Order: sequence, then structure tokens, then C-alpha cells
Amino acid sequence: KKEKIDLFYGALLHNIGKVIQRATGERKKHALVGADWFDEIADNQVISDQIRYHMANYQSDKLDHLAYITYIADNIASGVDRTYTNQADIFNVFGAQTDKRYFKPTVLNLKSKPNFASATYEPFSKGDYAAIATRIKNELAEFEFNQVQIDSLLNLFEATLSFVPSSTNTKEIADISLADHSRLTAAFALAIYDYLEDKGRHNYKEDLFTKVSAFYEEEAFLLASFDLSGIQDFIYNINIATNGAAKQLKARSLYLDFMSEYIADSLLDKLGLNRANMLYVGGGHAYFVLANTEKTVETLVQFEKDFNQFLLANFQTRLYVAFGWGSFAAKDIMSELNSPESYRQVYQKASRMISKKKISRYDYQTLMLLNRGGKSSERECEICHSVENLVSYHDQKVCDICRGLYQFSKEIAHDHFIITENEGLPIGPNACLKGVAFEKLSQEAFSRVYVKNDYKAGTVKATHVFVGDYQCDEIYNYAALSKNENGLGIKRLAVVRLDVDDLGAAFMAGFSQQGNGQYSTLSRSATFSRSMSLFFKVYINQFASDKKLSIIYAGGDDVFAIGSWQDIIAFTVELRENFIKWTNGKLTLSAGIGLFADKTPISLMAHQTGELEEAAKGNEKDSISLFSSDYTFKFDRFITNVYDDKLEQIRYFFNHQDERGKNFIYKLIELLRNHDRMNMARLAYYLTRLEELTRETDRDKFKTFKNLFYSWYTNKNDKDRKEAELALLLYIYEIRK
Amino acid sequence: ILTDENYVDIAEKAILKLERNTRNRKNPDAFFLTTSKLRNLLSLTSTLFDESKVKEYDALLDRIAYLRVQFVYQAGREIAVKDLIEKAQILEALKEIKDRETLQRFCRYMEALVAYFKFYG
Amino acid sequence: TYKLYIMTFQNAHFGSGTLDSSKLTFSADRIFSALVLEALKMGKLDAFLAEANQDKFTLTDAFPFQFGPFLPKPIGYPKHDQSVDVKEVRRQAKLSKKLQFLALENVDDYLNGELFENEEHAVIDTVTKNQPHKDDNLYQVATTRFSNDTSLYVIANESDLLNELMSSLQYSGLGGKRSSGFGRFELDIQNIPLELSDRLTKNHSDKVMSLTTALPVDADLEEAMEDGHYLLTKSSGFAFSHATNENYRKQDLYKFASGSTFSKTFEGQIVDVRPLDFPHAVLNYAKPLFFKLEV
Amino acid sequence: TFAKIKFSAQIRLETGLHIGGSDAFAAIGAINSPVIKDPITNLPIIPGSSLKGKMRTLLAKVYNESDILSRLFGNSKDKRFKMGRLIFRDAFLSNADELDSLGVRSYTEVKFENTIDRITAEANPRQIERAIRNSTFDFELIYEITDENENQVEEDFKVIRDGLKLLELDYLGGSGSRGYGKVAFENLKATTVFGNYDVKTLNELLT
Ligand SMILES: Nc1ncnc2c1ncn2[C@@H]1O[C@H](COP(=O)(O)OP(=O)(O)OP(=O)(O)O)[C@@H](O)[C@H]1O
Ligand SMILES: Nc1ncnc2c1ncn2[C@@H]1O[C@H](COP(=O)(O)OP(=O)(O)OP(=O)(O)O)[C@@H](O)[C@H]1O
Ligand SMILES: [Mg+2]
Ligand SMILES: [Mg+2]
Ligand SMILES: [Zn+2]
Repeated sequence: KKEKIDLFYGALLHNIGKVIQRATGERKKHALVGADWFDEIADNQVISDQIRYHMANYQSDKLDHLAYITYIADNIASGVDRTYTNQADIFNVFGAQTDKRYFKPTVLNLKSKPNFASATYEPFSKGDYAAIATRIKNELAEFEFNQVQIDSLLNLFEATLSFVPSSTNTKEIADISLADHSRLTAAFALAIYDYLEDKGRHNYKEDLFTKVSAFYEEEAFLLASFDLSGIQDFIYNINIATNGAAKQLKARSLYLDFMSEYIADSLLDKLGLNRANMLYVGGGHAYFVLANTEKTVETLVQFEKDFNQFLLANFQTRLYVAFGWGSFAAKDIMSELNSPESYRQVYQKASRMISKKKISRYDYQTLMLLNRGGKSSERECEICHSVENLVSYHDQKVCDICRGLYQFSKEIAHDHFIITENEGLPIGPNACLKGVAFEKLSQEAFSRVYVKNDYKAGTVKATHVFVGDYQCDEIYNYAALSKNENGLGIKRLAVVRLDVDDLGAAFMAGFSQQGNGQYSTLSRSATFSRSMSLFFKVYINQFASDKKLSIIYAGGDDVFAIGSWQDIIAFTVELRENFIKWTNGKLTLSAGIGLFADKTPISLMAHQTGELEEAAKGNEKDSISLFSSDYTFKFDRFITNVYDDKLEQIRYFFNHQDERGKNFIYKLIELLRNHDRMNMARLAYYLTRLEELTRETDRDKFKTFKNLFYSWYTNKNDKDRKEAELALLLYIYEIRK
Repeated sequence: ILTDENYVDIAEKAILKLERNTRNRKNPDAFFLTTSKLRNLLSLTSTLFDESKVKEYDALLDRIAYLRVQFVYQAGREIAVKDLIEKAQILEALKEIKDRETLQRFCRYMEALVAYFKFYG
Repeated sequence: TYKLYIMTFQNAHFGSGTLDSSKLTFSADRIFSALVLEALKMGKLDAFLAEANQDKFTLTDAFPFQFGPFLPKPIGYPKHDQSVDVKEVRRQAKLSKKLQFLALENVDDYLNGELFENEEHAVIDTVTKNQPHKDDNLYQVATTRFSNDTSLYVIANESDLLNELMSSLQYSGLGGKRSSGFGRFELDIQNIPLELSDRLTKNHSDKVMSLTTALPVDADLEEAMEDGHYLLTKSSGFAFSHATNENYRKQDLYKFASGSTFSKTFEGQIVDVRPLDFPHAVLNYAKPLFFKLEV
Repeated sequence: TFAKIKFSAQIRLETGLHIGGSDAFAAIGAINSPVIKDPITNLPIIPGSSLKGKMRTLLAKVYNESDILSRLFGNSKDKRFKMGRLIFRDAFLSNADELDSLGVRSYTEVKFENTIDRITAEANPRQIERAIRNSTFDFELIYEITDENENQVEEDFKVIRDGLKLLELDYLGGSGSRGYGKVAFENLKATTVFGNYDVKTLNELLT
């Protein structure tokens, strides 16, 4: 803005003396450790004097001073009201009373493994804090405090300080990282200023320091939101005989990710705000903290009208943004502020406004001009059935938006994406999105540049989005990649669609089970917001490091990943066994894998996988659905029984022999599939014939196989038998010549 | 008598209820009944279990009458088969055919006797 | 207003923009455009079109008939009347988000608040047809396949010219790939229950629910946006004509939807959505037959 | 005058059928080609488009070079003949009770079948599922009499008669050169519902 450079950086770079006092172990009070440190790094006393007095209790009367705002916004961004432990797990207070877990404090990278908590990190890993603090000092030196570089500083915290706790001498705030706590405190502290500079006050010591309990009751914050509607009608507009099948499917789910990104980053500079206020962004849904005044509400209503005119001019009611705001006082604090109906129940008030506006979509003057007619069109866009601006891209007649999506699918491999003015694939009013190389930023004229899966600072001063993406090969080669070095593998490619089970039920309510409700704060759900986006948007490429697959989309709860079938099955086993260690077993997910032949269309492929996901949601909730709706196993007996226990023992038999070939395996599948009471006897006869038919050296190997196979045939609980069928499908598929 | 939901568990119990060679401890707990005397009984029923599929029941009732001949006759020769038709209630079940679906239920009942006999020793 | 026209399909393809999709019901505009395409080839359209511009006659889209006429789900009419067990009541708002049909026996309990776990009408198949030995020859056709007792019942004016037309739609079929085995039905004109014809109003100024897609007249569209809770659904497609030798496009009438709750129920149109420089009209029937909620 | 006469026949399968469709999952032992079925009853169906395209390609070899196929099956161009006057319906397997009285396990037999390489001499087994012999399906065929028509109505009747003799000389299914066809139309009667058109003299053209 025009003065908020003094307020935003000072309310963000305060408590960074809590890093150096953490690093080298000084005995000085932490309010001064970042105060003096700023002097040998930069020189701006107005930002500095907030950090000199952000504690506001060692010397409350020294210097109308904006550190008054930094004090109250530190209390409210903290879930509590304010001795050397690490950052605790967020899932220590999620759900049930389980073991305590603590993060190992590290930085982030594009090649770093997921840093899981454990019970062995109660001590204080002091040595990494030297490596953290020198990473700060190398990039805070050559740096300028402006709206150009208002955004590179946030990733400097969200990568490095992402696991460092805050105020470790405590009993409650054990899991609020300093990257998140500085992000929320700078988010609130701007919103007090936009709440106070609109009312007309200039002094900050009588409505903040003395009327704090009045401000604890004063409704001074909106919780804005939006909801991008019609996403799956836009993404899954693929059909059989689509000329670009998978590239358009990977482009449109990325297109609406940038559009959901640009609805955020264009509403915040229409206001006087920035990316600290955005508490979350996901698949269309995103949550803000804005100022509670008429100068910002009328900006929201105007921008909702102005942005829907953009969507209507390019999509014709396929997409619709729906705002909603809930005014709230300081009631998202665990200090018994009407604990049942206060925290979610004003986060729900903005959610009811979205439902009121998703149901009363347009108004008079738009719908009078929607169906004005006067258009003798002849050919339609054969993808999205639109009419205007038809071009002839590779002898099909497509529209103007779907033309750029083929161009955006060619520009998708780049690392940088810019907001041009008139350069194709529009995502806003006077805003178009373009893929661009690194040094082409000198050439092209832009307004904001988005960089994808990156943590380097660079010269672009960009905005760091995180889109999950991987390709080990082209999509049409994944069938022929399913061989081994021998040649033994079935030429199939599998598609998995994962989904976290009850994600909004774990986001919104989530933490109220432990305690009396003293963990139902904003900062827990803001840390839960990051940790579910930090997993699926960043860590999923580590799980797909060398696997022969292609993550088409991973965002929010949902993963959609085509690939070779040995690795896709290995992917989700490796994903969940990481994801249950990431969350201590809570937030179980569900998956559905489907084998498909070579050269089948992706719309036939992506649909039936969706049939298996919605079938696996209805097992009870927590299941994998291999290949077909009738292999719906729990994950808690698919990895520990099918994929690693039963398939290991079948593979241990059929490699230490040359006698029992595939014909023995195939006649077992008929016996496992029909399963009347008569086939129990016929199986007991079939194994006992071959027990003496074999050569008498390896008769114990067959007898320790057959009496162990007959054991899980007659169990009469069905949970030990259908697994044996699925274990033998995964063995013949691995030995298919 | 034997229904569809029990005739294999009946035949599982009948092999266990059948006696064993308690003496002659050279691979002991072996049966007095032998495999080849048992497969002579199933060779009667297995050629009706596949002509029940093809033909009517109205033509098979001449050989279904003959199964009471030879299950008695094989029981009269060796005392081991004599115990089989007592333990496994075969002469009771053979007089209760009356249609195709019990003929196939009895002929699957004889296969259940051969299956568990091969299984248990 | 008058007798409901029960129609038993057992195979039907209903639109929704694409060919890979098939909606359960078909709405007022389609069945009316079937009648005009029927009354033309009887040489009898001008007796129907002179009737088609009267206050006397009504018309209603399809709803499932499972031993009793059903109704749409009111759009947002149930109120938020319970901050307990958020883990599962959000899952309850998942199954009660694709329901869209309520029985008349208990539609008053829905406004009063009741869960009503949805029953099944016509599980939609998607069979992949072809054309042999051609270039680009794999289309895919969805199919509503009805559940052994479910019929559809347009609710219209009991008119003898209307019954002569809709006894011939038994043999021309509604919906999609008719002349390929879809949409052929058998009509059975029944009578209305007494507590349903009690509330088949058209001009009752109260908290009133629509039972068909209706584009209001422009004097009424201003005030109907205020308290209404509607869907919009984009009626469009190609105009069928025997007089073009060229497949043109309708002019994209954005209507309301059946189930749109409203106040001071408005009067609709017959919206000439003909393309530019086109011989005849494309009627695109849109006028409401409402449903009172509390009365 | 206006009329809609229909051709009610009982079709009959002297060999199997195989009308496939969506291919879900092979599952090793499971059927490599499941026949199309009625997804409520799980009885084998004959879809009407599988009749409608089959009897027009047969008549394309007879009446080709058009004009008499266009009015009986439609054409996307040619404004005279969109929705061309024949409205078929899917077959419904009438005798789901008469087959059970004959004694039958399920209505759809499974045929095992393979493929032998010319040099390796190694097999490659199918499981082509069929719908069994002498099942009867409900066959109905709405031909429409109109004001434009009754000049050529008699000459359409000498085509649909001939367009059902050819299905008795071709297969109407999938994999027809390997059997799986040989369908026969019996009790082929031409009733008139919703109309006034004398269907007497047509009924002797059918037999
Ligand atoms: N950008 C995206 N990419 C892929 N999947 C998405 C995306 N956004 C949403 N989804 C998936 O679609 C589902 C719902 O999307 P939808 O467009 O229906 O949201 P909505 O309109 O807000 O739904 P509702 O009206 O029920 O609140 C989510 O559960 C999510 O898994
Ligand atoms: N990244 C995210 N973080 C938190 N919540 C999310 C995210 N993405 C989507 N959601 C939530 O998901 C809800 C939609 O349900 P969704 O199917 O997406 O997950 P869910 O609530 O766990 O339900 P399900 O068990 O059916 O997946 C929305 O209310 C939205 O708040
Ligand atoms: Mg989810
Ligand atoms: Mg979801
Ligand atoms: Zn398009």
C-alpha cells in the first residue's frame, strides 16, 4: 500500500529474535534480539522500532506507534493468550488422546524427504538453528522492503521457519510454527489498521491497550471466502474422441488452480492486503481474513460483480465465484469465549452466505442480457458447446478459451507463469496467463509472475504456487513400460484417484474432541491448512520420485495419477503408509485403482476409476477398490495382508520351484472365486493330489504352502479369502509374458 | 438325510467318525478302508453325475435303482466298506433321490467322501 | 391443473447438453416441443398453437411416479433448524445434496425438516456404441433404465386434442436416440390426488414453489429475483427442422428450474428462440405451474 | 391420413448372440467379453440400434444407388428426411419362463474359444459370452404413415419385408462369420395402433 510497508514487515519480522536466541542461546530478552540484529542487516527505523517494542511489556511507554497493533495481533493470532521443546505435531490434539509427537526442525526443498514427527524429538535440535539462521542472513541482506518484494519474504519463512515452534516455554502452544504464526500475526495486524483508519482513529493506546477486553468483544474482522462452482463440469468435460485427452485434463485442473490463485491475489490488491490474509487456497475454496468495514464490503460486492462478468463472458454460467463474509470479534481464542457456538459457527456464517449466493446466482440486468439472442450460429465448440470466437485448431472448430488450453498445455513444462494483459488464456479482467522461460521475463511485459514448485529467491520476485506435477515418461508409453528387465509384465496402465475421507469434517470441527474445546482455534486450523497442502502439493512428487507415472492433479484432498500399473499400486501403498505416519493414523484416505488396456481413451479411463473411488467411499469410508467394485478392501488389511504378506508368500513359493506353473495358479482362482461348500472339499482334494505328485525333495515346501493356503480358504469370515484372490491376481499380472 | 448346506460337513464328519487301523504302527491312524475300494463306489456315481446333466431323470431311474444293489454288494465283500455305508448314511440317502437335483446332491456327496479321505491321510 | 399423464418408459435418453449424459426427467420445454413436432406431422398444429397461447392450459415436466406422484426438492426451502456431531452431519449434507425428488406423501415434512434418504429411479447406464469400419466412429450413449414401476407424468390440461397427440407420442418416443430404441413409452391418464390438486395454483401470491422451468415475463423478472432460490440450467441445443438442410442453433434460453422456490409467483412465456433468418418459430415453452408450500 | 402401424415379431436365436458393449474388467478367469444386458433385470438384451444399423447395411447392399434408405432410416442432411419414419425399440427376451421350463441354468452361455498362432502354434483363449439358442425377444417396429406418405407406403413395405429376410441370411450380432447369429423372425404381424390404415393386404405380404 502507501504506508503499510512499515506495519506489515514489522509485524512479520518481529519475533525473529526468537530465532537467534534459539540459535546461539543468548540470555538477553527476546524482544531486543531481533531489534539490534536488524541494524547490521538493513536500515529502516520505522520497521525496526516495532521490533524494539513488539513485546509492549518491558517498556510500554517509550514512543501513536504501530507496535501497539503488533501486540494485540500477536495475542489473537495465537490460539491462546500469552521449556525448549521442538514443534509438536498438530495431530497431538487432533481426535483421540494418543502419543506425543515432535518435529525435527528442518528446512524444505524440492528433493527433501517428508519430515515426520516422532516421540524421540522431545530434545532441542540446536545445531540446525545455526543452519536456519545463516539461511536467513544470506537473503535478508540484499533485499528491499516494498510491494515488489512483499512476497519473496513469505516463502523465506514458509520454507525455512516452517517447522520452528513459537514460545517453547509453554503448556498449550506447542504446535504453532513460527512460519504460520508470523503469517497470521501480519494478517491480523493489517486488518486492525484497515478497521481503524476507516473509522477515523489515529492513536493506538486507548482502543488497543486499555480497551482490549472491549476489542475482545468488538467485531472487527470479516472472514471472507469464495467458492468456485462448476469445477468438475469444466475439468471433466473430456469425452471419448477428444483430440487432446490427457493434456487438456492436466491443463484445466491447473488452469482453475491459477484462477483460484488469481481470485485471491487480485482481491488483495484491490484491497490493501496481500497473501498473509489468505488462510487457505485449494480447489476453488479459499479463506481470507479481511477488515470489517463498508469500504471493504463494497469492494467485495463490486469485485464479485466484476469477476462474474468476466466468467460469464468466457464460460456462460459454467463457472461462478460466490463470496461470503462473516463478521467476528476476538472469539476464535481458546480462553472460553462461548466455546461451542463461536469458532466454527461464525466460520459457518460466511459459509451460509455462500450457500445463499450459490442458489440465487444472477440478478435482473445480467439475465435480461444473457438470453438476448440474435445469433445465427452454425458450428459450435465441440468441447464446451460455446459459440463465440471459433478458431480452427487442428481441423476442429473450438472456442477461444479452449484454444488457449492447448497452448497452455504446450507451455505447461515451464517454471514461471506471468499475468499479462492481452496475451491469451484469460484468468481475470484485463488479465491473461502465459507460460514463459526464465530469461524471457526480460522480454515479456507482466504484472505478477507465478513460480511453480520452487523455493529459490531469484530475480523475478515471483509468487510461489505449488502444483503437484510429475512425468516419468509420456502418458501413451506407460502401458509398454510395465515390463520387467525379463519381459514379465502385463501391458496395462493403472489410474488411481485418492481422496481424504471427511476432510472438511476434520478441517472445520477437527480438534474439539480433546479437552473441553480449548484447541478449537484458528491457528490450529491454519496450521492444518498448510499441512494438508504441504503434503499433497509438495511432498507427492517425492513419493513419485522415480515411479513410472504421471500425477495429473494433486490438490486439496484429491489426487489423480495415471501411470504404469506396478508403480501406481506401489504409489498409493507408499503414499498412505507415509500419510498415516504424517497424521498419526487419523485422516484416513480412500483410493480406487483401475487397470486399463493400452490405447483406451482417458474419458473411459477416468470415469471408471471415479466409479471405484465412490464405491470405496461406501465400503464404510476407508477402503481401496482394486480394479473392480468387488475388491473393496480396507487399507488396514490391504498393505499388511495382501500387498506385503500374502503376495510375498505366494512369490516365495512360485520362484523356488519349476513344477507348479501358471496352470496351478489359475485353477486356484476358480476355486477361490466360486466358493460354495463343495469347492472346499474339491480344493482339499486338489492340493493333496499335488502334495504327492511333486518330487519328494521339495515336498515340505508344498506342504507348508498348501496347509497355509487351505487355512485362509476355510476361515468363513470372507476377509481372509477375497484377499487371497486379489493376491493371485497381482501375481499373474507380474508374470504375464 | 442331507440338504444342500450340510452334505459336505456331513461327509467331513463321517470320515472322522470312521475308524482307523489303531494297531500296525507303520504310518499309523490309517484307515481300514482303502482308496481303491472307495473309488469303485464313486465310479458308479460319477457316471450318473454327468448323465444327470444330459438326460432326463425319467431315464436314469434304472441305474439309480442299481446303486442300491452295488453299495450293498461292495459292503458285503469287505468289512471296511461295510463301515462306510453305516457311518456315511449312504443307504439312507440313496433311497431319497426322486429328482435330478438330489441325484446331483448325492453324487456330490460321494465326491466329498473321496475328497476328505484323500485329505485326512 | 387438470389430470396428470402417467408415462412408463423403461428406456429413455434425456439430454443434459451432451450425448454421454441422460438426465432422469425431461422438463416442460421438451415435451411441448415433442407435441409441436407431432401436431405438425398430423397436419394439426394450428389447432394446437391457437390453444398453446391460452391461460386455460398448463404443462409440467416429468417427475418420478412410484405408486404416488413425486415433487422436486424445494431449492433451499428447508431452514438450518444443531451444532452437534459435525463429523457426520456434513456427510448427511452430501447424500442430501443429490436428491432432487421428494414424494408428495411427505413433502410437507421436508419443509418441516426431515432427512428422507433418497430412493432409486433409473440407474443411468452408458453403453458405448460404434459405427463399423469408419474414421472416428466411437460415440457413447447414456441411458436411463427405469426401475420396474417408475413413470413420469406431465401434469397438464385435460384436453381431447392433447390426449390425441400424446397417444401418438407413445409410438414416436420422447427424448434422445428415438428411432434407435429410446424413449418409447405407454401413456396412462390418471387423476390427481386431492392434496396435490389442492396446491396446483398458478396465481397465488404466497411463498410458492415452481413445478416447471419458467422464464418470467420482464415485468415479473425484477421482483422474482429478490426472494427466489433458483437454478438456471441453460436450455439450448440445435433446432430440429424439416426446412433447413442445415443444423442451426437455438438462441440459448436461460430459464429457471423446477423446484425454484419463490414469492408472488410470476407468469411465463413461449420464448421464440428461433435463429436469425429462420422460417418458423421455435416455441421453447416456459410458463410456470406452481405449488403452494404452506397452504 | 395419419397412422403408425407396427411390426410385432418374435425373434429367435438359432445360434448364440454376442452384442458386447462396455468392457469393465477382465479379471483373469472372468469373461473376456460380457454380452450387453438389461442393467435392472440382468437379462440379455438386444438394443434397437444394433437392429437398426444392422438391417440398414444389409439393405444398403440391395437398394444402393440413397433415397429409399433415407426415408426409412433418416439422414443428417437432406431436410426432407430427418427422423426417417422407422422408430425401433430394444428386444426384451420374452421367454424368460419358457426356457426355465425346458430346463436351463442361466440365460447366457459362456463359450470358451481360443486363437492359435501360425508359427508359435501357441493358443490364446477367449471366453466369448453368448446368449443361448432359441431364446425369443420382443421385436416391434413403428413405421409411420403420414400426409406426405401413402404414395410410397406400399413400396416401403416391400423393403422392410426384405430388410427382415436379410437378417435371416446374416447374423445380427458380433463375430458373425464364426456363428453367433442365424436369427429368425416368426409370427411377423403388422398391426395398426393409433391410426386408420387397412393392414389386411400387408399381412399376406409378410407370410
Ligand atoms: N480444482 C479442482 N481439481 C480437482 N478436483 C476438484 C477441484 N475442486 C474441487 N474438486 C473436487 O470436487 C468436489 C466438489 O467440487 P464442486 O465443484 O462440486 O464444489 P462445490 O460446487 O463447492 O460443491 P458444493 O456445492 O456441494 O459445495 C470436491 O470434493 C473436490 O474433491
Ligand atoms: N485443502 C483443503 N483443506 C481443508 N479442507 C478442504 C481442502 N480441500 C477441500 N476441503 C474441504 O472439503 C469439503 C468438501 O468435501 P470433500 O469431499 O472435498 O472432503 P471431505 O469433507 O473430507 O469429504 P469426503 O470424505 O467425502 O472426501 C469442503 O467443505 C472443503 O472445506
Ligand atoms: Mg474429500
Ligand atoms: Mg472431496
Ligand atoms: Zn471450448
